Amino acid sequence: RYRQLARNWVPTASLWGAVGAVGLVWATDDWVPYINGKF
Amino acid sequence: DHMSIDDMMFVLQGQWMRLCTSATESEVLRGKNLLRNALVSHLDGTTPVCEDIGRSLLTYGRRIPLAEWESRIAEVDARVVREVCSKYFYDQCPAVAGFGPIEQLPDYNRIRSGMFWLRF
Amino acid sequence: TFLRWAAEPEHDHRKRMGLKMLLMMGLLLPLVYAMKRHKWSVLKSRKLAYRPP
Amino acid sequence: SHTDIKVPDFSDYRRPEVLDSTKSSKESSEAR
Amino acid sequence: WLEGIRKWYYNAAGFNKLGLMRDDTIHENDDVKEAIRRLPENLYNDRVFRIKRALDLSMRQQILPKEQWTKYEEDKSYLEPYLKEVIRERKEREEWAK
Amino acid sequence: TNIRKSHPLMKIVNNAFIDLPAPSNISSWWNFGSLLGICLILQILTGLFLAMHYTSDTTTAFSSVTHICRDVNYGWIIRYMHANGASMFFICLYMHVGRGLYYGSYTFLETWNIGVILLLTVMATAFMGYVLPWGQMSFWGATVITNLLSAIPYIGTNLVEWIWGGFSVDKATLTRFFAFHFILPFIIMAIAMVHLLFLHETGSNNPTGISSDVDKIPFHPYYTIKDILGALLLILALMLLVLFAPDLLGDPDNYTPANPLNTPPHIKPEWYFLFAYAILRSIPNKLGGVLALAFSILILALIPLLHTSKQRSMMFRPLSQCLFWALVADLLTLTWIGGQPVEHPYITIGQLASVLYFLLILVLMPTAGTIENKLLKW
Amino acid sequence: TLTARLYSLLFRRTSTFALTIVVGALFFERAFDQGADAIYEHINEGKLWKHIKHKY
Amino acid sequence: RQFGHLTRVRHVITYSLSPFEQRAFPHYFSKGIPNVLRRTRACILRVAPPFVAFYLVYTWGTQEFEKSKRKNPA
Ligand SMILES: CCCCCCCCCCCCCCCCCC(=O)OC[C@H](COP(=O)([O-])OCC(O)COP(=O)([O-])OC[C@@H](COC(=O)CCCCCCCCCCCCCCCCC)OC(=O)CCCCCCCCCCCCCCCCC)OC(=O)CCCCCCCCCCCCCCCCC
Ligand SMILES: CCCCC/C=C/C/C=C/CCCCCCCC(=O)O[C@H](COC(=O)CCCCCCCCCCCCCCC)COP(=O)(O)OCC[N+](C)(C)C
Ligand SMILES: CCCCCCCC/C=C/CCCCCCCC(=O)O[C@H](COC(=O)CCCCCCCCCCC)COP(=O)(O)OCCN
Ligand SMILES: CCCCCCCC/C=C/CCCCCCCC(=O)O[C@H](COC(=O)CCCCCCCCCCC)COP(=O)(O)OCCN
Ligand SMILES: CCCCCCCC/C=C\CCCCCCCC(=O)O[C@H](COC(=O)CCCCCCCCCCC)COP(=O)(O)OCCN
Ligand code: HEM
Ligand code: HEM
Ligand SMILES: CCCCCCCCCCCCO[C@@H]1O[C@H](CO)[C@@H](O[C@H]2O[C@H](CO)[C@@H](O)[C@H](O)[C@H]2O)[C@H](O)[C@H]1O
Ligand SMILES: CC1=NC2=C(COCC2)C(=O)[C@@H]1c1ccc(Oc2ccc(OC(F)(F)F)cc2)cc1
Repeated sequence: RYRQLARNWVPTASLWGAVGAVGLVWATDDWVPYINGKF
Repeated sequence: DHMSIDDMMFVLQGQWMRLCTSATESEVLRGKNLLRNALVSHLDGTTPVCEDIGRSLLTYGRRIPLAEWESRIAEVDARVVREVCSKYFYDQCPAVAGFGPIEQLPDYNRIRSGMFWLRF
Repeated sequence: TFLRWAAEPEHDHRKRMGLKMLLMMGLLLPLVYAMKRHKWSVLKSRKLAYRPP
Repeated sequence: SHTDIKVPDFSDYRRPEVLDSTKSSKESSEAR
Repeated sequence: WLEGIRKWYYNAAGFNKLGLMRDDTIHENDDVKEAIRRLPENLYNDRVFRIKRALDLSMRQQILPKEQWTKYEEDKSYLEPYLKEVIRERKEREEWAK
Repeated sequence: TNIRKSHPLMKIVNNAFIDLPAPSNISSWWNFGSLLGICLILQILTGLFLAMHYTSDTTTAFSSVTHICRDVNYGWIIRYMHANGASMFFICLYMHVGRGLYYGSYTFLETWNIGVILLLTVMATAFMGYVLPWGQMSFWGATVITNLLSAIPYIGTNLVEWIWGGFSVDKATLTRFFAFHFILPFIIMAIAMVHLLFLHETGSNNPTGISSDVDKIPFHPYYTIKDILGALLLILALMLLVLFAPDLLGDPDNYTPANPLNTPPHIKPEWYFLFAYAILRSIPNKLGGVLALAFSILILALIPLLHTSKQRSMMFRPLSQCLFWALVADLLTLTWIGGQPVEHPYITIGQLASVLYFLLILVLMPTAGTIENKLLKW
Repeated sequence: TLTARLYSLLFRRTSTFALTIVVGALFFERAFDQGADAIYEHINEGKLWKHIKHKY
Repeated sequence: RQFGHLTRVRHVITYSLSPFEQRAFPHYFSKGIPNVLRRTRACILRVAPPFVAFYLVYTWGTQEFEKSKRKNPA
């Protein structure tokens, strides 16, 4: 009940998943315009 | 205290060790004086003296004059205290008894290693 | 014989040391073992007594 | 009473030099 | 029967040979810690002793005389009541927090 | 009062190794921790000496080692020591891990996982050390094994080439492996410091598996004498090898310089990796074999969660004891298989041994724990 | 007993116990080396350079 | 935690003896040989079975490799 009535880390872990995605993609170096889109 | 047993044992053995190896003249003079006073002041009034007579004849087979005691005490010096204490204490095996919250009472082996000094 | 020596010049020295190692260990292994038993004798001998009132 | 604690028999573990309950162990102390 | 196997197993296990009871051998998690903590003076000191005894025997690589081994029939679950309740309590607090 | 108890540095050493309450009843199986420490010191010293004489150029390397053995004073004994040393280290390691499993020491989670890492780290170390002489086995061994990381899809090829620093195991790989092999033992020392730090929070387990607070004893002198005795026995063993049988645990192809044009008849790593080689070789598919090899080691990390028994130690767990020794024998078998060429019947013995291994850890010994529980009416 | 004589003479003082051990290690080193050497060189009669070197 | 507050123990008497009062090896063979036998009988049926099977799988498979490397009349 009260865990599941948590699941307030779902929108925060959404933003942390983009940090993980975008972070690995920055550290590693097409369809983002300007940045690398123009090698 | 339940937590001081080891520290106590350590300091005490350290004393025995110090007397065996290194007793000073001055402190021996002090020990002499303590025992002097003890003997004189103990034998005071009829009861202590009656006992001294009684037990003495059982133990020494006679009564030992105060003045004799004094000349045997006067004999003792630094060297004598060292020498005698070594005979009985230095590197000899003690008998040990504890009762109570003695969880910390040093292990027998540790106690026995405390009856000598590597430095001497 | 020469080809063994060529491959392992140390053959003789090593074998000498082997002997001295075996000898020292013959001494030291029962010695230290005896030291162990001595210290531990305090514990090996001990008798336990439960005495509730 | 506690006075009826007697210390168990150690005969089995003793050095032979210290077996005799009627002799000083101090004789053998230097040896041991 | 089931009980025939259980009795064989008990003797195989062999904790009885050190004069332990089953409950002495339970691995101590937090629940068990607490059950022990609720043991009355009699039962606690008894456990303290049985374990001192066993540990000292373990050291010596020795066992007791058979006469002295803990008998399958005589081994009471001294701890279960204390422990069943510690666990009932925990389960309750879990339930509650949802 | 007393220096051993106060002084910032002495306090630690006192707390760690003199006045530490140890259980009365730890067996010879608890010797291995100290012995591993010795192994580690031993390797560092012998290692340091060797490194004063060795060179990590493809051209000079094989001969620099033989130069140690011919022309450096006592260079031979040092070298053979560091090599048999490596074996003794892995014996100590596998004994140590054995005790962990049998006596349920792995319940000490932090201590345990650090330990897994120690194992991995020593593995890396010894893998790279074996390359340093630049013998036939060194070279072809290092080639086959590093190539497994090629099976990683997407990145495999690139990743292996970056490790190498070129297109094969060559000049650049050896020079970097020398570097890694030197610094890794240092990192092992720190990890080991930490390994102990966590152990000192709980104190030691014992063979009964039952808490031993009611019967602890000061470490010194009981366990000081006893560790020394153990170290003698380790030295007896080490030197038996070095002085009577220095090559017993090695492969002769490692006396033949590394030759990129002529592949040896049977390629094997050192014996202490044979069980994992054999698991790897059992799987047809190459990435399969990689993941199996990794799992044969990393599974160590899971064993804590697979514990079912209400008792900590296997002392009183007959069914579990049988299964434990089964696992041990199976690892002896996996080792035998891994030293064998890929032919009948060994291919199939290996496959079975590989199944048995994972089966025991993941299914059988969990079950046994539980069967035992029911046999005890809990 | 012999051991008694030794204890009082050598081992009681720890300074003395040490002096004993260094001096005894000295004589033990020389003795043990010489004896083990002779043991090896008799086990290996004739085969050592030092046995045949008189010829050259 | 150090000696002094490890745990709580009541009513237990420990009697022991100096090492210098005692033999290092009391009845070493007369008690020890029997004890070692006892110890081994206890474990061998748990420990030995696997190693027997190893020896067998190794015996068999080594000789199966032998046989398969020979020729047979056909
Ligand atoms: C059909 C024909 C074909 C045959 C094939 C089929 C096979 C059928 C037969 C089944 C064979 C497999 C089953 C194993 C044996 C049966 C069970 C058994 O062992 O019962 C023992 C059983 C265990 O007692 P427990 O109380 O139940 O539990 C033991 C405790 O956990 C702790 O006990 P503790 O705390 O009182 O400490 C003492 C303990 C200490 O235990 C440990 O620490 C374990 C390891 C250390 C050994 C002991 C310390 C001595 C240091 C050894 C290394 C120094 C250098 C010497 C050279 C190494 C040799 C290669 O010592 C022992 O228990 C000795 C057992 C050691 C077995 C090692 C296995 C050999 C490896 C072979 C690998 C296979 C590949 C071969 C390739 C060759 C190599 C390149 O009890 C006794 O026997 C009494 C224990 C006291 C020892 C008695 C006297 C022995 C002297 C000990 C020192 C020498 C040991 C020999 C080491 C290496 C020899 C090669
Ligand atoms: C001189 C230059 C060296 C520089 C490096 C420093 C090294 C330290 C010492 C070197 C010289 C050798 C003399 C040894 C001193 C004597 C030891 C001692 O004094 O203490 C013993 C410790 O050694 C034990 O256990 C010993 C048993 C275990 C084995 C360890 C022995 C260490 C060997 C010394 C290594 C020499 C290095 C040579 C390098 C070229 C104490 O044992 P016990 O409690 O039964 O005695 C009780 C005391 N009683 C007998 C006097 C009443
Ligand atoms: C900080 C100091 C470290 C010292 C470590 C203390 C060792 C404690 C244990 C010793 C085990 C006893 C057995 C040793 C046998 C020694 C016999 C002996 O003299 O052998 C040495 C070689 O032995 C050897 O070389 C055998 C030695 C075996 C010791 C290996 C263990 C330590 C690892 C060292 C690695 C860095 C040389 O003999 P020879 O060449 O005939 O020389 C004649 C005499 N000078
Ligand atoms: C990636 C890592 C993989 C997993 C790790 C596997 C570990 C490799 C194994 C090495 C051996 C580990 C030793 C395990 C602990 C020993 C347990 C033990 O001693 O059990 C004995 C029987 O002993 C005996 O019978 C002792 C005989 C010892 C046998 C030698 C082992 C053979 C080596 C095989 C090498 C590949 C019974 O002892 P307890 O139950 O304590 O009871 C004592 C008496 N009351
Ligand atoms: C697909 C390929 C397969 C090949 C595998 C090869 C490698 C492993 C092989 C074999 C190991 C078998 C071990 C069985 C022996 C167990 C029975 C036994 O001999 O001893 C039992 C132990 O009880 C008990 O432990 C009760 C019996 C329960 C034993 C479980 C057997 C499972 C072993 C694992 C088989 C892989 C009785 O002995 P103790 O209780 O010590 O008392 C002795 C006096 N009665
Ligand atoms: C866990 C610690 C260590 C292990 C397991 C280890 C293992 C190995 C192994 C297996 C070899 C190959 C031995 C051979 O067959 O020739 C080796 C070689 C070597 N190691 Fe280490 N080593 C360790 C620590 C060190 C350290 C700290 C150094 C130097 C600082 C070092 C320097 C060397 C050198 C120079 C060689 C080449 C000479 C030779 O082959 O013997 N080692 N090491
Ligand atoms: C360089 C390698 C290692 C060193 C130097 C080392 C050192 C030690 C030492 C000194 C101890 C305490 C003594 C003992 O109980 O044996 C110990 C205990 C322990 N180690 Fe290790 N260790 C190493 C590797 C490992 C590995 C690989 C594991 C597990 C995979 C491990 C798990 C443990 C556990 C569980 C204990 C506690 C045992 C107990 O108290 O019952 N260690 N280690
Ligand atoms: C038993 C049936 C009667 C006729 C055969 C009698 C011979 C003895 C039985 C084994 C027969 C050999 O036939 C078979 O050969 C293959 C190929 O090496 C091996 O078997 C292996 O094959 C490949 C090896 O790359 C693996 O994918 C496979 O998983 C594995 O079983 C075994 O050795 C054996 O299962
Ligand atoms: C602490 C400790 N607790 C326990 C046991 C046994 O179980 C109880 C707890 C031990 O056996 C030990 C132990 C561990 C190592 C050791 O000797 C050394 C020290 C240092 C060293 O170098 C290093 F790099 F590691 F620092 C190499 C060996 C002596 C004793």
